[PDB]
Amino acid sequence: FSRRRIAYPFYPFKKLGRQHPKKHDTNLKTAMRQFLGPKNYKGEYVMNKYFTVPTNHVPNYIKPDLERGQSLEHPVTKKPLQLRYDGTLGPPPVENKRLQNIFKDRLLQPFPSNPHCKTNYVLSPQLKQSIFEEITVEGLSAQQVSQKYGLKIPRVEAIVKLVSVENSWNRRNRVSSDLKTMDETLYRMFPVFDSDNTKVIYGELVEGERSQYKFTNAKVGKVGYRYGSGNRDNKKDRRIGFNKLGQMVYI
Amino acid sequence: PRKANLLKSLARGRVRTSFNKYNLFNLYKKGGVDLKSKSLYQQKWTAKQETRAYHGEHLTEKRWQTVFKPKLDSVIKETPFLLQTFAVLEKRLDFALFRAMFASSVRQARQFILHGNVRVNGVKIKHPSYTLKPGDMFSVKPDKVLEALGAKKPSFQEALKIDKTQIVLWNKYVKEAKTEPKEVWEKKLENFEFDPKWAKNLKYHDPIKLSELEGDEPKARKLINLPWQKNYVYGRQDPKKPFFTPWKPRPFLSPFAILPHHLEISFKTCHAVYLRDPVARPGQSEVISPFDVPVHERAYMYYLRNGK
Amino acid sequence: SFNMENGGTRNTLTSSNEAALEDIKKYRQLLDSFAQEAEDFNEFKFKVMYEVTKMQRESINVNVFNKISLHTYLSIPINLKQQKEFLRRLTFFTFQQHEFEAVIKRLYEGYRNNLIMHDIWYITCLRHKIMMDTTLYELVMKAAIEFQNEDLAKKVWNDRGKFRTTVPFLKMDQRIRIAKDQKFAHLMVEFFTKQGKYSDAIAIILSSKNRFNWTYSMVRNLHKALEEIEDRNSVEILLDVVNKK
Amino acid sequence: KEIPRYENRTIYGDIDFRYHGVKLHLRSAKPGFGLRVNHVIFEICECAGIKDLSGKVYKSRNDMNIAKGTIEAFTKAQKTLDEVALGRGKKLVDVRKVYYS
RNA sequence: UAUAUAUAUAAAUUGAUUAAAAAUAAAAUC
Ligand SMILES: [Mg+2]
Ligand SMILES: [Mg+2]
Repeated sequence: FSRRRIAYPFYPFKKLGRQHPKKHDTNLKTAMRQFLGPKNYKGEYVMNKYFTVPTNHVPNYIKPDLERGQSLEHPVTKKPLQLRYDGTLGPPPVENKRLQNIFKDRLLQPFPSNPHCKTNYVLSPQLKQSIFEEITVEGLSAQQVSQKYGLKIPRVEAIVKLVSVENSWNRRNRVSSDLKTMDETLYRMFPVFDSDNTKVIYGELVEGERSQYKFTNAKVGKVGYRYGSGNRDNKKDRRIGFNKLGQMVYI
Repeated sequence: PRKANLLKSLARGRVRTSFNKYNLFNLYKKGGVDLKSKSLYQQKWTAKQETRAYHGEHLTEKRWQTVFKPKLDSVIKETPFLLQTFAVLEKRLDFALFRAMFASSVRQARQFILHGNVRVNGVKIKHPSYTLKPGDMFSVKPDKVLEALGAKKPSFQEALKIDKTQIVLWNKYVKEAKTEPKEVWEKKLENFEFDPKWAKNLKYHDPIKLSELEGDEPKARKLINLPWQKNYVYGRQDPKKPFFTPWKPRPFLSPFAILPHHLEISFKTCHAVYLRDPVARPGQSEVISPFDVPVHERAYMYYLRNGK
Repeated sequence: SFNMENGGTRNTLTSSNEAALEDIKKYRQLLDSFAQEAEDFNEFKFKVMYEVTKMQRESINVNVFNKISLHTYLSIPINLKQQKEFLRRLTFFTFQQHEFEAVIKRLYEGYRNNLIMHDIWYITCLRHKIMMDTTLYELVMKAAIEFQNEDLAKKVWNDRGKFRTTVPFLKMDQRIRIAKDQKFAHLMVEFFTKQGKYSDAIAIILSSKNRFNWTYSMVRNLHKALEEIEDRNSVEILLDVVNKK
Repeated sequence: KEIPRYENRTIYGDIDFRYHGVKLHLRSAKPGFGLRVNHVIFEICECAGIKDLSGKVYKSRNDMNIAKGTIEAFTKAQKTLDEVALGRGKKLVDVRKVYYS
């Protein structure tokens, strides 16, 4: 058996009662408004748990199963606030023990359904600068630093490249106040990593010649475009690549 | 590609690769994918529906089938091999941008690439279907990333109305403080949990009528001056950048803020390096996805046989 | 100690400085007398071999004191993770062959034509000591791996190289010698893998690919360590070395 | 009933079984290889804990008989390598298949 | 350097009287 199942919230919510004929509302919209909470004149939803980003280096990921759909807290005191029959937000009768007892792994789990998905730790700027100094200045290999800091070699090389690019951008004053704010904010939203031959002929060039020929040695029977090769231009297996300029070319 | 149509419908409840408020609610209320009481074909169809709604929705079905790779890569807990069903889409440039938190959604990443705001190893790339190889460096224009991650820039009229309300509320607070400073100080300290000059320091603010002030931005900029908001209209400190100018994060950013395992990101420069293709290891899969392993298993079974 | 002393009947382990001086005197007499009789250095060395072999049997039980029992005795602290006791036991109950032969040459030069009494005391102390065979060297290498002591590993590889020159090693067959050398090389590879010096381990593996057959069992730890850091080039090189077959 | 499972994911070897007119040919599979079998066999493997399998059903395709034959084949048409080694008086290394490149 | 702003009135397309929706779909804004 299978049928269309409108994705109503799995948790309890306040369904529509008798409606004035012109409301033209839906239970889904009411559930969305209950999850969102009241909206400000500025357009914000301060009541919601997740409206504002975290700053304690611990992510704030949705936990609909643990909180049973109650996603409204006081913006300042950060204490739970449930809808009441009078229509106001107020303290809950009994506080959910599940929300105090949260496993450390689940805090790094972005999506409630998938446990295997987890966020990655963000390296501190000091560690990146230390890696830059260790590699470029002290001449250490990527293997030794990767073993030293519990890191992987491709990540070490990427860190080297990124720190070099950051140094260049800081040289040109390209990093701006807004960019600094954005970097700082996204830094505090994530957990922080803890350290502990073929012959070649280059041709003669003459004035006025716009190009120079390059001749590569090759072996007969292996060099050339084959005769009768399959044509995939009109097939779903058509082969596409990108030029050195970056344009798209059929291969 | 497909035309974006009802990507955030609450009734259908599909989850998309996006930071939408409606997408957030759809993800929040979903719970899990219900596979009980369904035949094998129905289970496979539901799994395909959900996973393709999230993974590569903008791709056409036949194009995804051609791009689909029946093989999977991996490198004590059980390794989730079949979460790698959609790992092939992760090397695409737009997907890399989205996973690097340089775009609010894969569609916005596609638009950023198509409009010439993205570079890969220093050469401009204008094709979202471009595929990255390990070690490839890509970067985005900083203004585009700030717009994608920053809050929306208000218009002059809306921000003027917000400033009217702000001036009004400041005047109300000033009146309350001046009339009864005792209870105001008591409330302030209680919320945190005397000198009469404090209430003298507070100053009223001239109420503003927008009918005469409309159409002239510098006049309003000079007239509006609040202790936090000095000499600019709400959200328009410098009305020439494409975002809410006093830069604050877009709303509902924390639910989707996920740091990838296969990309290394430098947000100061809006640069990133594609370390590797996502792989599956014991107890973890580097393919970010909101669906559990059985859903990907059923989608893989569907796409092995083309829905046969 | 109770077993060494045959239940206390032999007072070999109990020692005194008076006994030390008197034994040094007696053995100086015996050896500096012996120095002249022998036809050549080889014959004097043979006399010293017989002397030490008979002395050790006279002083300590032959059956109880041997390679196997000493191996277990020294293996105790390694499992118990006590380096000081292991080193004390190793020094006290084991003698290195090359040092002994060097002492024989030195005493030959001294007699035929404070250090002298030290050499005499060495020859006297041989009654408490067993020659360090290849298995005991491998055991000390295992102790180096367990304790993560670079100094011990360096000293052990020096002593192993010197022991290779000594006659007891060359007495054995070529195949046994190759097997023991391969075991030592694998132990060194494991040591460098634990120390994190993967470059040194791959260097050892590559340098001796032809003379030693490298299997995946020996390099499994190295492969795991290299995969954990994702050094695909080194992994490919090592796998090519092992699996070229 | 408990069923033998090789590496907790698949059957130990190829199984050719006969049940009341249903011929089951079930082949083991590599890690990551999904369940590619009759839907009844797919559900039975899902409940049993078998993750990797291939197979084909010949002659009768009755769902009830397929299910009973699948259970009985898992129970009698299967033997652990430990059992084989102990019965033949050999070590597990002697009965493991050697790799050929 | 305040900030869960709160009150009013007015309206509110198709279906329906609540798990019956169309529908964030429109408009509008950037
Ligand atoms: Mg149907
Ligand atoms: Mg009507």
